[PDB]
Amino acid sequence: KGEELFTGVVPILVELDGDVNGHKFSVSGEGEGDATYGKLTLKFICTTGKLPVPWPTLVTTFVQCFSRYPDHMKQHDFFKSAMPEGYVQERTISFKDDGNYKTRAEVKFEGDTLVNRIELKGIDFKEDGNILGHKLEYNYNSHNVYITADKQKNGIKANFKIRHNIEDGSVQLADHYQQNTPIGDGPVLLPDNHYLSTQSALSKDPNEKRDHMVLLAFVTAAGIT
Repeated sequence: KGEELFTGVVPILVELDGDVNGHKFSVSGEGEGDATYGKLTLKFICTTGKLPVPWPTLVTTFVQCFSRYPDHMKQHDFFKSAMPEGYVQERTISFKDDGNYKTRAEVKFEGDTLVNRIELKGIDFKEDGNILGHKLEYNYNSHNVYITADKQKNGIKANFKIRHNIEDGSVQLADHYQQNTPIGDGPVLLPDNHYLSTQSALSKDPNEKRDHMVLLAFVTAAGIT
């Protein structure tokens, strides 16, 4: 069973290779997660230099297996049940009146460490828009991730809207469409409709000189009974 692997503190590694409008970049992330409290503590560093997109735009891409599923909802946790073999997470992030990100992530265990290997492809962005023009505030609003089952591919589907805060007080919408399918041929939990209550706090490490992001997140499942 996959949930038994999440009863304690599990180390996390995140590696991303990106390409947004021709601007190639790499990000290396480290940290730890505690699923019993749905707590995530992560630090990301841009290894290729300076990040060509704002850090808040990449938070969703940067391990829902650390979500806290209440006891009565434990039969609906797809994420943990796909482990140790894992799942392939694919997203189409559509920024309103701007471009889009197309992601492909492999989330699985490498020893006692949970790894997220991601490949991001961003296209059709405006050079003067909120993303490439770096007009977004360094924060993150609370939101809900709506999950639905996909029996045909033996995984799940997810739909949600992210509201990024612009420097002028406005809102940059980022619609998310998500598909997760298991890597292993092992049994997975196909869920009923529910949601993940997400909360994220973004900060900086005062001693770090490289382009980075420190993230603190809390994710809890709800919407049933």
